[PDB]
Amino acid sequence: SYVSLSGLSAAQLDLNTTSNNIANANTYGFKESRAEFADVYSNSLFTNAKTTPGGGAQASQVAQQFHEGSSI
Amino acid sequence: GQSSQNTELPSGLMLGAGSKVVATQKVHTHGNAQTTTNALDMMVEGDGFFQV
Repeated sequence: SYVSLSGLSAAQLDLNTTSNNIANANTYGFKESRAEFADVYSNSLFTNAKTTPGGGAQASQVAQQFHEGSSI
Repeated sequence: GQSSQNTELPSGLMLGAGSKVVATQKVHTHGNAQTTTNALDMMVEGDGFFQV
C-alpha cells in the first residue's frame, strides 16, 4: 500500500507541476518546470534481496527548464 | 505340553501381566517449509542436523 501511495504522490506531483505551467501560459518571462522521479530500493543485512520488491517512486527534483521562449 | 502320549496341549493357560509403554519413538519425518524474508534463518532439505 505504501508503494502505491508513493505512486499517487508522484503522479500528483506531476499533475500539480503540469497545472502550474498551464496556469502560467501567459505570464511574461515564465520558465516551465519538469518533474523528475527516482526509484527506491533499500535491503538490510537480514533481508534476502531475492524475495524483495521495491520501495516505490521517489521525487528527485522539479527542474526549471530555461530554454528560450517566444517573443511578443 | 505333553498330555497322554501323543496329544499335546494346543493352547496353554497363560495369564498376561498387563501392558506398558516401552519406548517413545521420535518420528523424524520431514516437516513442511515456511517461506520467510529473513536471510539468517535456514532449513535442511533432507537428512542432517545443524551443529551448536
